[PDB]
Amino acid sequence: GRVIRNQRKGAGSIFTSHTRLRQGAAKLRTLDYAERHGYIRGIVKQIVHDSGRGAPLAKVVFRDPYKYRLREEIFIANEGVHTGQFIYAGKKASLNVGN
Amino acid sequence: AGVKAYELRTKSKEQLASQLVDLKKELAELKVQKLSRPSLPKIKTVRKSIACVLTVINEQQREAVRQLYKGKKYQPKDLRAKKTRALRRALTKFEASQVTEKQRKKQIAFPQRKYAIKA
Amino acid sequence: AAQKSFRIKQKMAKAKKQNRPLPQWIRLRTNNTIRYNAKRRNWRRTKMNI
Amino acid sequence: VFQVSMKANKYQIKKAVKELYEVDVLKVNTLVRPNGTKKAYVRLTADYDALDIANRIGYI
Amino acid sequence: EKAGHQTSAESWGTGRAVARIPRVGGGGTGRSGQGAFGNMCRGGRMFAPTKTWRKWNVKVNHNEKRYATASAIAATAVASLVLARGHRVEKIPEIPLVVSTDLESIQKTKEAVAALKAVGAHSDLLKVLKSKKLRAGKGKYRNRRWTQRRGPLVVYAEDNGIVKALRNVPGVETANVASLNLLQLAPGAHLGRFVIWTEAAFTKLD
Amino acid sequence: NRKRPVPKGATYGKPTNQGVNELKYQRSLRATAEERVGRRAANLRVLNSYWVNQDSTYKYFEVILVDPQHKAIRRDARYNWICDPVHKHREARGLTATGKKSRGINKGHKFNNTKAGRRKTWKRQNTLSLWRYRK
Amino acid sequence: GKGTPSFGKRHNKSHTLCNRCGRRSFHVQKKTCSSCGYPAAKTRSYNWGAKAKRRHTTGTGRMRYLKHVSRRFKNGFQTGSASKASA
RNA sequence: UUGACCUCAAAUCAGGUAGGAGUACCCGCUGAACUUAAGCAUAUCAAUAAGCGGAGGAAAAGAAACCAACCGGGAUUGCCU
RNA sequence: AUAUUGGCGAGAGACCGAUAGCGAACAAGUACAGUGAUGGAAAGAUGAAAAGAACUUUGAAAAGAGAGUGAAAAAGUACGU
RNA sequence: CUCGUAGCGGUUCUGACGUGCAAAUCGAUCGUCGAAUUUGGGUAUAGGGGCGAAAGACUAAUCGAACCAUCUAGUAGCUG
RNA sequence: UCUUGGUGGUAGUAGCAAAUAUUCAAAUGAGAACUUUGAAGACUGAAGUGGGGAAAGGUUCCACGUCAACAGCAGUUGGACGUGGGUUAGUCGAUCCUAAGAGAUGGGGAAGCUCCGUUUCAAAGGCCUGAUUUUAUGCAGGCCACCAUCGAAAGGGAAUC
RNA sequence: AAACUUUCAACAACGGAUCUCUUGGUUCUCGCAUCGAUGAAGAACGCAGCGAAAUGCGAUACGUAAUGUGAAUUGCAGAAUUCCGUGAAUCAUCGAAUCUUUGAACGCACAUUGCGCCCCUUGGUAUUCCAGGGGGCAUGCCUGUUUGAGCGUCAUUU
Ligand SMILES: [Mg+2]
Ligand SMILES: [Mg+2]
Ligand SMILES: [Mg+2]
Ligand SMILES: [Mg+2]
Ligand SMILES: [Mg+2]
Ligand SMILES: [Mg+2]
Ligand SMILES: [Mg+2]
Ligand SMILES: [Mg+2]
Ligand SMILES: [Mg+2]
Ligand SMILES: [Mg+2]
Ligand SMILES: [Mg+2]
Ligand SMILES: [Mg+2]
Ligand SMILES: [Mg+2]
Ligand SMILES: [Mg+2]
Ligand SMILES: [Mg+2]
Ligand SMILES: [Mg+2]
Ligand SMILES: [Mg+2]
Ligand SMILES: [Mg+2]
Ligand SMILES: [Mg+2]
Ligand SMILES: [Mg+2]
Ligand SMILES: [Mg+2]
Ligand SMILES: [Mg+2]
Ligand SMILES: [Mg+2]
Ligand SMILES: [Mg+2]
Ligand SMILES: [Mg+2]
Ligand SMILES: [Mg+2]
Ligand SMILES: [Mg+2]
Ligand SMILES: [Mg+2]
Ligand SMILES: [Mg+2]
Ligand SMILES: [Mg+2]
Ligand SMILES: [Mg+2]
Ligand SMILES: [Mg+2]
Ligand SMILES: [Mg+2]
Ligand SMILES: [Mg+2]
Ligand SMILES: [Mg+2]
Ligand SMILES: [Mg+2]
Ligand SMILES: [Mg+2]
Ligand SMILES: [Mg+2]
Ligand SMILES: [Mg+2]
Ligand SMILES: [Mg+2]
Ligand SMILES: [Mg+2]
Ligand SMILES: [Mg+2]
Ligand SMILES: [Mg+2]
Ligand SMILES: [Mg+2]
Ligand SMILES: [Mg+2]
Ligand SMILES: [Mg+2]
Ligand SMILES: [Mg+2]
Ligand SMILES: [Mg+2]
Ligand SMILES: [Mg+2]
Ligand SMILES: [Mg+2]
Ligand SMILES: [Mg+2]
Ligand SMILES: [Mg+2]
Ligand SMILES: [Mg+2]
Ligand SMILES: [Mg+2]
Ligand SMILES: [Mg+2]
Ligand SMILES: [Mg+2]
Ligand SMILES: [Mg+2]
Ligand SMILES: [Mg+2]
Ligand SMILES: [Mg+2]
Ligand SMILES: [Mg+2]
Ligand SMILES: [Mg+2]
Ligand SMILES: [Mg+2]
Ligand SMILES: [Mg+2]
Ligand SMILES: [Mg+2]
Ligand SMILES: [Mg+2]
Ligand SMILES: [Mg+2]
Ligand SMILES: [Mg+2]
Ligand SMILES: [Mg+2]
Ligand SMILES: [Mg+2]
Ligand SMILES: [Mg+2]
Ligand SMILES: [Mg+2]
Ligand SMILES: [Mg+2]
Ligand SMILES: [Mg+2]
Ligand SMILES: [Mg+2]
Ligand SMILES: [Mg+2]
Ligand SMILES: [Mg+2]
Ligand SMILES: [Mg+2]
Ligand SMILES: [Mg+2]
Ligand SMILES: [Mg+2]
Ligand SMILES: [Mg+2]
Ligand SMILES: [Mg+2]
Ligand SMILES: [Mg+2]
Ligand SMILES: [Mg+2]
Ligand SMILES: [Mg+2]
Ligand SMILES: [Mg+2]
Ligand SMILES: [Mg+2]
Ligand SMILES: [Mg+2]
Ligand SMILES: [Mg+2]
Ligand SMILES: [Mg+2]
Ligand SMILES: [Mg+2]
Ligand SMILES: [Mg+2]
Ligand SMILES: [Mg+2]
Ligand SMILES: [Mg+2]
Ligand SMILES: [Mg+2]
Ligand SMILES: [Mg+2]
Ligand SMILES: [Mg+2]
Ligand SMILES: [Mg+2]
Ligand SMILES: [Mg+2]
Ligand SMILES: [Mg+2]
Ligand SMILES: [Mg+2]
Ligand SMILES: [Mg+2]
Ligand SMILES: [Mg+2]
Ligand SMILES: [Mg+2]
Ligand SMILES: [Mg+2]
Ligand SMILES: [Mg+2]
Ligand SMILES: [Mg+2]
Ligand SMILES: [Mg+2]
Ligand SMILES: [Mg+2]
Ligand SMILES: [Mg+2]
Ligand SMILES: [Mg+2]
Ligand SMILES: [Mg+2]
Ligand SMILES: [Mg+2]
Ligand SMILES: [Mg+2]
Ligand SMILES: [Mg+2]
Ligand SMILES: [Mg+2]
Ligand SMILES: [Mg+2]
Ligand SMILES: [Mg+2]
Ligand SMILES: [Mg+2]
Ligand SMILES: [Mg+2]
Ligand SMILES: [Mg+2]
Ligand SMILES: [Mg+2]
Ligand SMILES: [Mg+2]
Ligand SMILES: [Mg+2]
Ligand SMILES: [Mg+2]
Ligand SMILES: [Mg+2]
Ligand SMILES: [Mg+2]
Ligand SMILES: [Mg+2]
Ligand SMILES: [Mg+2]
Ligand SMILES: [Mg+2]
Ligand SMILES: [Mg+2]
Ligand SMILES: [Mg+2]
Ligand SMILES: [Mg+2]
Ligand SMILES: [Mg+2]
Ligand SMILES: [Mg+2]
Ligand SMILES: [Mg+2]
Ligand SMILES: [Mg+2]
Ligand SMILES: [Mg+2]
Ligand SMILES: [Mg+2]
Ligand SMILES: [Mg+2]
Repeated sequence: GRVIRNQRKGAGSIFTSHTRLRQGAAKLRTLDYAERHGYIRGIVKQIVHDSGRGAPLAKVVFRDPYKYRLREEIFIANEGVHTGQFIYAGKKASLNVGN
Repeated sequence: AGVKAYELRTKSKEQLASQLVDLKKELAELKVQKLSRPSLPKIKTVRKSIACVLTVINEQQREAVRQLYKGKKYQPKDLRAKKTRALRRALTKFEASQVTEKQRKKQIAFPQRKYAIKA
Repeated sequence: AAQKSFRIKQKMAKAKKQNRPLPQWIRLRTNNTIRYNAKRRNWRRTKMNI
Repeated sequence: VFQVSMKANKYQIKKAVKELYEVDVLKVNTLVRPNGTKKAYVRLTADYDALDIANRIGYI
Repeated sequence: EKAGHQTSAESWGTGRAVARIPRVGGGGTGRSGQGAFGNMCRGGRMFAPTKTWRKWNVKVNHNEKRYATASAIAATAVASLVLARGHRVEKIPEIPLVVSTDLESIQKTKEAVAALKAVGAHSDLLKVLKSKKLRAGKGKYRNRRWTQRRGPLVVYAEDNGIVKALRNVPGVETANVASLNLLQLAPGAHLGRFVIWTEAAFTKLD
Repeated sequence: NRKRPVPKGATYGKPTNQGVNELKYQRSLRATAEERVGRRAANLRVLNSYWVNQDSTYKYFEVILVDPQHKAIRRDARYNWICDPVHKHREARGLTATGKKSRGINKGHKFNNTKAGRRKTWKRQNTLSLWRYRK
Repeated sequence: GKGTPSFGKRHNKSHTLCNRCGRRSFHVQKKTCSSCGYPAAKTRSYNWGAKAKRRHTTGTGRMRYLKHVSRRFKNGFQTGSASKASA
């Protein structure tokens, strides 16, 4: 007559994920005009290790199309992607690993 | 022996301030002497004199502000009457005696008569 | 604690100034019933609980 | 050495000493005593003798 | 109705070598661990607490009240009952003692006591104020401090000062013939109060 | 409906009190509407309310409130009764039209529980009335 | 080891002083007063706790303003002063 | 350009108002179980206790979409029945 | 007109009389216990007046023995009985 | 990984003690001792709930449903 | 196995035996196994019975006086009792920052006490002008797309020996 | 025979029953209606010539003013020509004030005596920095004011 261990998991107290050492959410770039109509070039700067994740994470810097600044996107690294490699994102990008 | 408030009401705004400063000097030197004396009951007289001087000064200041705010809407709230919060929420005598013209015509036309059962 | 709050030290000051015996002349007044200090507190006998 | 108000900072102690006794104040150090009152160690400028000022006030 | 029950006492149960009375919990006060809630406990409620809905007044049949009043009036006749009840009336010539209606208009206490002494209530009026005693018991500090005997009942038909004039005289009670309290006529349920009638009172009795 | 709060949908009493889901809330949605508007505008006095519209999730009401401190209300005898302190939060005590409707305050034989308020009626009809000379 | 050795491990505090009632009841992790309910605007008081209501109700403190209201009512909520000087 | 109108905002704008306490009694919501049934589930306890919202010196109710079926009474409330 | 173990002001009693009566007659919601919600005591009485025992002696002292006050010290603050 | 200090436990003596030093200690002997280590402080999870390398363990000497108050003077064909 | 209070016998009894350990003199004192000083003997043996701090305590610190009670013997001594004295900061801490987390607002929920949520579906914002006389500097342009606050006396942090 | 033990009495103890009191409680009746943003209830800290509490008060601090009474208060000390008096008093009454830090608690915050911003003024060679004095700065809602926003929308414009 006691609430069992899998029913206690949804209350989310001691069963939350341990998120201090993670690098951030790995997402694609936002689907904007540049990716919808052409492409955009970013740069792999670091291939780092994400805690709790078996896959390494690429940090890819793109130029902001509308302001003068840099946008750092966090990608899941594909095998063969290296630091300093240009990554192309968009409709007009080519068939290369990492694009 | 102690200042007397009725003799304080006849003084000006500057004489009472100078007497307040003088009394505070007396309190300071008496407080020095209390260290060297086992007892000193004359602390109490100067302390109540300071209280009386400040009371008279505040009476003059508040009556000056009432004469400045005299006979107009929006007196300051410390000079407004403190009765009870419900006693000043309180429809006034005018508002409680407001009567519509229909009810006023009825009240004039048919007031409660005075009568007796004798003849 | 030696690194006190001011509020803690202020209640310490009040407890220190109440830690005194009865003043002797209060036993001499007309119709006195007080014999002693029934709210006397020691550091070794009863904690003042913050 | 003074008992000062619990509301008074070192600026107010220095200003009140400076115009109650007409002295110069090199430094004011302050503690709250264990009986809950404030004590100020007011060091005077070497233009002034604290013994002379204290005998002017009326103690020792 | 909360006396003896301002406690959160529960029984400790058996096994702790104490009787199963409910006991005060907590610690440190002297009261902790002590019995509560029971009639046998110090501090507990009393057995069957008194209520305000006890019967305080008693209904009597009106005709039986009138029966008792009429028999009390008839007992204020012949003097054996008046002597047995108290009432120094051995030197009174005849019972009922009927005085003139001019008594009802006397409005001084001095003239009223002169009239009572003159028609013969002197020894009864002296029996009262020589029977004043401090009351035995705890009643003496429940606003019932002194006890004294009952004096004469002066019964009138109209009041023109006699009530107020005899108000301050100890023992003496006045009464209208329209009422005649049985508590005045047979006090302690002993028949034969000494009664002084006025002529108008005696006539109106019929 | 009103879902009974009761964690995991659980009573813990008799089977007559075990239901959670078809329980109906004795005050109307219009009364809930005026109580929430009275809390939002506590300086005003609720007067009446009326249905304006509804869909499946919500009902929509408009609530008339009167400022008892405005002098256009404090004068003009037809309305300054609302300034009496016995009319603070009429919609919280059931003194609006929907409040008296849900309290059952109506005349006649169909309302024998509720004409003077049924808790007042219950206290009258469950009081033992003893006189000095017992009856 | 649940008794005397474990009592030696009691050197923290669950409750400090309350700014509103001064009771040593401010739970420092909950930021709530156990007895008076602070920082909730309403004061904690329950009808099952009638003795606790008795400890804290109106009359148990100074009544700095309410001790004068009945005198102010008896005189009709006067304004002004009295008139004469002395004997 | 300019001038309204409607709707919506802002301001340490001018004036004002609400909160909290008390809570015996009052108007509501919400709401048990012990208990009784010699078990118990409907029932009962009880439209009660606890919980929550709102008033006043009283509150509420109140001048009939009433009671009736009489030769008819006549707002509401309370007592006797 | 009705209600009212709260508040203010009164008046009463076939009530209780310090283990009773409110928990509390008294510096009582006090002292004290618990982290906390909460729990929660005991404790009235010398004499009409302190007149509360000057003074001598023994003892380091407490104190004793005397003396003395007092109607009473078979009332000496550890005090009516 | 191992022998073994500190530490952290708690095998056996079924030793001492058993109106104790102690409502769980004392002594010897033991397990482990570089990590699923030990620990402070901060923080989160609250009672049919929590938390559990799982013993119905533990949740302030309280646990096969904590503690406090109220309902409640619960009821008892049973005992004094 | 009543309640509260008081009192017995047991009974001058069980006991006051862990942590190696005391002893001689003088002084003080009415009184010294136990106080002070000297002397000797020992122990902790630097993961200390040493020197400091954190939590907690709260004056226990120190001096003077003093022994009715307390220090399960004693006491002239005391963390006891009575009376005072004592805690000094630009540089040490707090204060500030964020952490796991807590939490307002906007808004939605809930009969309601209140719940959710923490940048969300909000019209959420205040900063320099390049340096001065029509300027209490603004009635000038111009920029920032960030979004309460609390949260560490062991983390980060301006500066003293 | 003592001691011892037991019983009884007297005296002395222990203990605090009994009795007798009672500025308390309880119950009934009667009358009245008055808390708070003009800051309440409640809390903390302080305040007296010698006070720990109770009671009272708030840096004007067992109180100030005002009024009535008319000579106290006191346990000591002090002051008491002020005492046929605008005048003692821990007096009564109470209409004027003060009312620390708080608290619904209101610039923000609070396990901090923590950090701001605005106005006036003062000091430091200062519109900007530092300091002191005084006054402000919460939220929701109503009426109004002013400034606005929306091609929501109407007239008017070479
Ligand atoms: Mg569970
Ligand atoms: Mg569970
Ligand atoms: Mg599972
Ligand atoms: Mg997470
Ligand atoms: Mg008011
Ligand atoms: Mg502090
Ligand atoms: Mg200790
Ligand atoms: Mg300092
Ligand atoms: Mg036994
Ligand atoms: Mg008992
Ligand atoms: Mg009792
Ligand atoms: Mg009792
Ligand atoms: Mg009859
Ligand atoms: Mg006469
Ligand atoms: Mg007698
Ligand atoms: Mg008698
Ligand atoms: Mg009697
Ligand atoms: Mg008697
Ligand atoms: Mg008797
Ligand atoms: Mg009586
Ligand atoms: Mg009497
Ligand atoms: Mg009497
Ligand atoms: Mg059922
Ligand atoms: Mg259901
Ligand atoms: Mg009305
Ligand atoms: Mg209506
Ligand atoms: Mg309803
Ligand atoms: Mg019915
Ligand atoms: Mg109803
Ligand atoms: Mg009712
Ligand atoms: Mg009935
Ligand atoms: Mg009757
Ligand atoms: Mg009947
Ligand atoms: Mg243990
Ligand atoms: Mg345990
Ligand atoms: Mg904690
Ligand atoms: Mg507490
Ligand atoms: Mg509490
Ligand atoms: Mg509150
Ligand atoms: Mg309480
Ligand atoms: Mg309390
Ligand atoms: Mg404004
Ligand atoms: Mg309210
Ligand atoms: Mg009620
Ligand atoms: Mg109702
Ligand atoms: Mg029952
Ligand atoms: Mg039944
Ligand atoms: Mg049954
Ligand atoms: Mg049965
Ligand atoms: Mg059956
Ligand atoms: Mg059963
Ligand atoms: Mg029912
Ligand atoms: Mg009922
Ligand atoms: Mg209820
Ligand atoms: Mg509820
Ligand atoms: Mg009211
Ligand atoms: Mg009425
Ligand atoms: Mg009405
Ligand atoms: Mg109505
Ligand atoms: Mg109609
Ligand atoms: Mg009919
Ligand atoms: Mg009718
Ligand atoms: Mg009836
Ligand atoms: Mg009938
Ligand atoms: Mg009586
Ligand atoms: Mg007795
Ligand atoms: Mg008692
Ligand atoms: Mg008692
Ligand atoms: Mg008491
Ligand atoms: Mg505990
Ligand atoms: Mg505690
Ligand atoms: Mg303890
Ligand atoms: Mg006695
Ligand atoms: Mg005598
Ligand atoms: Mg002798
Ligand atoms: Mg003699
Ligand atoms: Mg005698
Ligand atoms: Mg003699
Ligand atoms: Mg003698
Ligand atoms: Mg005697
Ligand atoms: Mg290993
Ligand atoms: Mg090994
Ligand atoms: Mg072992
Ligand atoms: Mg063993
Ligand atoms: Mg080993
Ligand atoms: Mg092993
Ligand atoms: Mg191993
Ligand atoms: Mg190893
Ligand atoms: Mg290894
Ligand atoms: Mg913590
Ligand atoms: Mg938890
Ligand atoms: Mg449950
Ligand atoms: Mg277990
Ligand atoms: Mg429990
Ligand atoms: Mg029962
Ligand atoms: Mg029994
Ligand atoms: Mg027995
Ligand atoms: Mg006992
Ligand atoms: Mg004994
Ligand atoms: Mg012996
Ligand atoms: Mg022996
Ligand atoms: Mg032994
Ligand atoms: Mg040894
Ligand atoms: Mg010697
Ligand atoms: Mg020896
Ligand atoms: Mg030697
Ligand atoms: Mg060695
Ligand atoms: Mg020392
Ligand atoms: Mg000594
Ligand atoms: Mg000893
Ligand atoms: Mg000794
Ligand atoms: Mg010694
Ligand atoms: Mg010492
Ligand atoms: Mg000392
Ligand atoms: Mg000292
Ligand atoms: Mg530093
Ligand atoms: Mg922060
Ligand atoms: Mg929240
Ligand atoms: Mg919503
Ligand atoms: Mg906080
Ligand atoms: Mg911070
Ligand atoms: Mg830090
Ligand atoms: Mg770090
Ligand atoms: Mg640090
Ligand atoms: Mg820093
Ligand atoms: Mg009563
Ligand atoms: Mg205030
Ligand atoms: Mg207040
Ligand atoms: Mg308090
Ligand atoms: Mg004072
Ligand atoms: Mg005092
Ligand atoms: Mg004053
Ligand atoms: Mg006076
Ligand atoms: Mg007075
Ligand atoms: Mg002031
Ligand atoms: Mg005040
Ligand atoms: Mg802050
Ligand atoms: Mg902080
Ligand atoms: Mg508006």
